Amino acid sequence: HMKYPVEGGGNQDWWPNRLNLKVLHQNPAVADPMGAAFDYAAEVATIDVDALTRDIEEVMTTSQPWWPADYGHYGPLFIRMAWHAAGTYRIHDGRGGAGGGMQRFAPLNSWPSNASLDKARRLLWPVKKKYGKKLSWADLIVFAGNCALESMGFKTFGFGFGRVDQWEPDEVYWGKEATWLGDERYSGKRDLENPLAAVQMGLIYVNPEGPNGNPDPMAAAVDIRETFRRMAMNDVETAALIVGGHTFGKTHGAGPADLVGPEPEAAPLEQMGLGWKSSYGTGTGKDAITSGIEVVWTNTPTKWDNSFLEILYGYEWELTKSPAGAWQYTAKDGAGAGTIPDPFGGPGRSPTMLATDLSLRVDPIYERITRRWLEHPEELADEFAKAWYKLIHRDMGPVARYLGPLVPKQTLLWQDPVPAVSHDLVGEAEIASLKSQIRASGLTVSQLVSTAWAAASSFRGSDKRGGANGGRIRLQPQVGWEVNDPDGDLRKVIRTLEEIQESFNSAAPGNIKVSFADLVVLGGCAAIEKAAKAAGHNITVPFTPGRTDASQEQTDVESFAVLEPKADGFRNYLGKGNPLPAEYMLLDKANLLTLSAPEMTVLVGGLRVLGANYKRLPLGVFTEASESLTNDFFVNLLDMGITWEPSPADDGTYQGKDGSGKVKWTGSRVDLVFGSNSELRALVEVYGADDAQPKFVQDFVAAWDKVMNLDRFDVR
Amino acid sequence: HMKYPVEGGGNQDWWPNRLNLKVLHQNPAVADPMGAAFDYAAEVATIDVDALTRDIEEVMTTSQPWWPADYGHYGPLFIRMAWHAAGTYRIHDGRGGAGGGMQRFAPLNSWPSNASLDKARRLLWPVKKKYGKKLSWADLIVFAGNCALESMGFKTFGFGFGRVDQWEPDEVYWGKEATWLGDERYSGKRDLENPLAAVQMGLIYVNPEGPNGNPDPMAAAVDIRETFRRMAMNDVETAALIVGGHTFGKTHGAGPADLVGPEPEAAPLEQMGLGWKSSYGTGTGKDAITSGIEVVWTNTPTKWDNSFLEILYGYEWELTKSPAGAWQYTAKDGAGAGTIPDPFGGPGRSPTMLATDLSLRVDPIYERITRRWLEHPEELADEFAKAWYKLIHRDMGPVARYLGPLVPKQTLLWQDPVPAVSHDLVGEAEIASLKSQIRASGLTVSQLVSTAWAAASSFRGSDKRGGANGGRIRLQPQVGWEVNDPDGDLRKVIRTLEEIQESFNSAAPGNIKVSFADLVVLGGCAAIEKAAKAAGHNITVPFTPGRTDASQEQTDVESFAVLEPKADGFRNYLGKGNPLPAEYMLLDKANLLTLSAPEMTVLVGGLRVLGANYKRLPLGVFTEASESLTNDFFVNLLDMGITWEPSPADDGTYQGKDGSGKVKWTGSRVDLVFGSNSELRALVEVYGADDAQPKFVQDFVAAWDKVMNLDRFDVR
Ligand code: HEM
Ligand code: HEM
Ligand SMILES: OC[C@H]1O[C@H](O)[C@H](O)[C@@H](O)[C@@H]1O
Repeated sequence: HMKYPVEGGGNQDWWPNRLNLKVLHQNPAVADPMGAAFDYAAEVATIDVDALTRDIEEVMTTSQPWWPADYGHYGPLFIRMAWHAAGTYRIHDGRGGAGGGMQRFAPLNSWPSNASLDKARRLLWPVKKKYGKKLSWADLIVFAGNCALESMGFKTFGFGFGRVDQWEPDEVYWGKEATWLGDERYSGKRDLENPLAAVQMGLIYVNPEGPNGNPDPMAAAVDIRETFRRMAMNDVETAALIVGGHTFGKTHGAGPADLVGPEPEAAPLEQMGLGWKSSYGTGTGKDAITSGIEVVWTNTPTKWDNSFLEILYGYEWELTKSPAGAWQYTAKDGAGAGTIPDPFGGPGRSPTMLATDLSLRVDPIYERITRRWLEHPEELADEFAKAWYKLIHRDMGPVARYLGPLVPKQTLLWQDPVPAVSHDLVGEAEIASLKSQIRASGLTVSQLVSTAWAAASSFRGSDKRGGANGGRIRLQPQVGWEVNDPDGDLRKVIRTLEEIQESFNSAAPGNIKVSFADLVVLGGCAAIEKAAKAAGHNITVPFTPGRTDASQEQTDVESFAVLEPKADGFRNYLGKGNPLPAEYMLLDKANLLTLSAPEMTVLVGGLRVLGANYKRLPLGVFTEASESLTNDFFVNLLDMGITWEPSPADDGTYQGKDGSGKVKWTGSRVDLVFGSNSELRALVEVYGADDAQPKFVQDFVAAWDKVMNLDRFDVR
Repeated sequence: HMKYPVEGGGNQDWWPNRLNLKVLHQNPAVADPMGAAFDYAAEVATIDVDALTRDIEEVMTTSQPWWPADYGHYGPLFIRMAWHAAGTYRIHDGRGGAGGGMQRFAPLNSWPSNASLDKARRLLWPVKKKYGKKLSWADLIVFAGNCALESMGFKTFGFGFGRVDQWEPDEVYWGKEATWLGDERYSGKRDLENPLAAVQMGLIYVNPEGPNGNPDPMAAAVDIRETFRRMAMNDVETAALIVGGHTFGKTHGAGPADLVGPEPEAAPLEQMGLGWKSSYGTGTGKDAITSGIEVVWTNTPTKWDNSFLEILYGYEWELTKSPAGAWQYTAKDGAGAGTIPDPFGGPGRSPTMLATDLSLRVDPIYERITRRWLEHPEELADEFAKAWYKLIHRDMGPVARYLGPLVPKQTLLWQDPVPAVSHDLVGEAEIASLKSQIRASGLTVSQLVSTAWAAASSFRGSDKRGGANGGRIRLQPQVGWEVNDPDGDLRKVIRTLEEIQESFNSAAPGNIKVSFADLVVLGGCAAIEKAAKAAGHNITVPFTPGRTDASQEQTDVESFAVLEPKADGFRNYLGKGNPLPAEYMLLDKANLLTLSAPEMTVLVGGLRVLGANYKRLPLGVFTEASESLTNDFFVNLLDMGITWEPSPADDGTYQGKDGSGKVKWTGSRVDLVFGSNSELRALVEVYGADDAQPKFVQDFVAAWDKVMNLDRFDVR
């Protein structure tokens, strides 16, 4: 049954797997109530942090009747809240994470693992109310967690504000399963489907009752190890994170799970966007039901100390069931009876642990890490500080974006740092001079453009890693990436740009210097200025200097792995192992570059004729002109005098012939989608009209400049 | 199975009937390749119309191998094209129509009834190519049809350019049926579901083989009568349209319908956005297969004459079947054998008609109209001209919008015309003076604001009918509309404004005058300036004079019926017979006002406290203040100190109580959705913060001013 648009119906219902260009217009300006002048960086730098901290530290100790506070302190709940907000991150595509406060929107707000955090978010309204424009929910949600930690005795490594709120949810592939807590994502031995980073649909990392509900610690550890790995956490960081978290607070499963109402997005209006309404007892506090598990890890649930580990090794564990029928461990032979305080004044309870908590003692690598901390709790405190910090800042992008008086100076490898400007910067005259020098270097328009795109286009906008700043194109791994093709030139191109760097720098007027990283981008710009004149157009391509050159030591090769493009329609590259065909991988790539459909479109057309393609293949190259910047791609794409068919050599390519029956052009799926898809073709008709050529060049230059500048938060 | 976003997956899949705010951000700026400076009106006024016309005439006579031209002329095909582009229009919501050139996007590009028009659109590319930015496809598609008519000997009444192209499809409820050509839309005797205007899913009006494939002319007529009626056509207009159209061209069904490939949106990339590829013979021209019916109405298929009616009455008709097995009539006893020319040089054929063509002779009302024109073909010509003109211009809005040197001066009733400015206009000092006079009039902030909103908010953005210009609030039917509530005041308000109109006008300085229509809007603005100070805020509400006062003679009461709000969340009105609950009807209304979510939101929260509601009901009115302009609505909507439940008196309302158990607020679905829905609540938190109040006022004014000015194409 097709439905009203206002109820969700549309063209996706008629052609289930059509290309959805709505990924190229998420969070549109028109749905943003702040208006165009709004600059959060400027707002949030007026915020009195101290007052905010204290305003938060009051909300924590001021219980509220509609969700009373465990042990008269919401801190632990907030820590969980923040950990869940940041804990959706995954390294494969850099999406998830706390960076856009997405936990307040669907689907995340209604994930089973985020049960009860609806009420946690609500409790902070009085803080938001007070601070308004100057404080994003995104910053608030994780700052609350960081304040909770400090409040209850744990001194963190620091904090950074900057996270800009958005107004419609970021749409993200979370898995194929159409049922909450479902599993259709493993294959082979236990290989987790790429790009997911959770073991079941609706969870953060793993199942707290062990794999598929099976409470075997040893196995659970394999799931922990691997999911946490896919959120950028190695064994140490992972163990630090779990013990540190579970040093505070408790689970909730005081009665049957079937007396819990529907999730927020499916709840009735009177609940005011809150869900999971419990008819068991008071439904809250004492009778709270969040996970279904009823554990309290430590006997100091609102203080920081070594209790968690002391208790983990200090007892022997056996399987039991919570009052809701979920697995958990409690201590053998009624040991530690009544040593654990009740959240609301009741009598004491026995020690308890999750299945997954036992993983930290049973798994041999984790045993070794946690035993060590059993006797050296200060190594724990330190490791938890670093990993917590990393956790809630992983998607913040370059350091430049980190704001506030709580940001520490120290450089961290995982931030993919770049050096500070150490010299003066090239002015107009030196830029102009350097462009000439590059044009005479003997490097072709194709080489220069390819190399510039290679480096800059490594940026992804999800976690804002990658980009041309750093000059990492010449380091491992970027330099040896198939798509960047070391077997092609590249090394020839690098060498030549290093020679020009040194020459300019040896003869520089006084104290101006230029980085390698700036020259790579500058080369492309020059090359494009050259191809503009070759097409009888005179323009200057804008260029913003400032990039600095990282070194191999300051570049984590392993972490850079996830940015290797396994596909890039802008160079007609298509590797193996992509989850959908080429036209969809093109769009997702455009998404990751923050590009709009117009922008995506101009770049493809421009890039092709400039000779940007992988191995310089002829695919898409609809021009007779050599390294000239024309709209030829478009004009030829709309030539009905040409007839397209799959290549006989059935290889994902197409042959376009004329009246004479001779192949005239070749193209791939990525090329032809622009003339097939009715929305994209519309755009091609703008850029392929007879009056279109100046506009094509202008917009192409603007889009190119946009990609070059993507990671340049240092000047914004 | 949940899918990747880029393949269509999203939150709609998890909660099938959730509120889709994407109706309030259609055709976003970021996906428009023209840029912000683009002004079609200024582009299209540079177009040389004569050259365009000749450029189009050349395309019509220049056949192309991939779809050769019937009788060496594409005119008829373009007429059909244009008629289908305009012929999706429906009066109930004023959506469909030619105004946004939506035929080139999904779903319309792939409707069955639009089969072959993919190729018809493609033929015009050379025209668009040449004209570029100065000509929308929207204007081109219908203009082509208009040029085809003139070219083949029919002088039309005129034409207006102005249709601005869009870049993503307008999403519109076309019916519930999940199958092409399906029928789940009739009930009772044969009541067609509101708001549809076609008998089956994917058709324009009716089935050319008669109701549900049953070739009974008498019955078909009932469908024709009523579908055409719902596209604003009476019996005369309707018969004129059919005979006029079918004077030209032919149908296509030369072989089996199962040898026709999939529709455009489901076709493979190599077809370049074309569909219905036919393996029957050459697949085109002689072997063309469009509808499956093989009729050629007249023996002069590329000239305008009275052949159609001469043939209809000149013969006796019997059932037969096209080579593809569809129903049609041909002439009895081998009469007129070989008198009808073949589209590609073949031997002649017998006379033929559609089932729905025979309706025009069999139905008694149609028989009377068409018999008359059998002998008076000039009455036909005249009627066809007026009805065609109306057809392709119905959604163009106020006359101001109509551009180009081919627009005739003559006023038409169906355009809901307003008079020309006949006097000078009030300047700053008379505006300011008139505001004070209104403030002293003894009319309350509630009355003034209600009335303004009542008139202005009659605008729907789909066909751009309605609005405050015309001053039709005081005329039938707008004055006697339940929601406008004549039983309320209104008449008191009108009278008082007419008095102030005359007073100012009798004492005007020289030759300045003010219309009633301007005062209604000016009132509301004053009222709001008043409530701004009452809330300790000093602002001037912008106001744009120029509206003129229509009369009852110049106001088609019947046609204004479809604009009666059957719901309006902005005044908490909710009539009966709406298709979905109140919160959805709110959004759809916001869509019709061209409002964004931020805009919709500020208005509701402003309007409530100003006392805008239907019967001044207390619902939503979350303020202690009387006719004051505060954000109170928001602040109170986010008070957790209040607990909401349905009203015991189960009447679609809600009671919100405090700690004391006493009802403190009441609200409806429309009110509470703003605190339930996670996206809307996010907006509410902007406007409820402590720093929010200035911004609330500013944006509220901007949004109010935007609704006042909706129909003011006379100043844009
Ligand atoms: C193996 C990884 C983890 C698993 C399987 C896990 C599972 C859980 C579960 C099921 C709950 C109970 C939710 C409820 O029903 O109330 C919980 C609570 C909690 N978690 Fe974890 N968690 C993990 C890691 C973490 C991490 C990394 C942190 C933070 C660094 C953390 C901090 C907390 C805190 C403070 C609570 C207490 C909630 C309250 O006081 O109301 N957990 N965890
Ligand atoms: C009772 C309402 C109508 C019905 C049932 C109807 C049906 C049809 C059908 C089914 C075709 C076959 C398309 C093909 O096989 O190529 C056709 C052709 C055509 N129709 Fe109508 N139509 C209606 C109203 C109109 C109107 C209002 C016009 C415009 C005034 C019109 C103009 C045309 C023209 C010009 C063609 C010939 C196209 C060509 O030569 O390729 N029709 N009609
Ligand atoms: O960012 C680093 C680069 O620029 C600096 O100005 C140095 O002089 C140069 O040696 C270095 O390669």
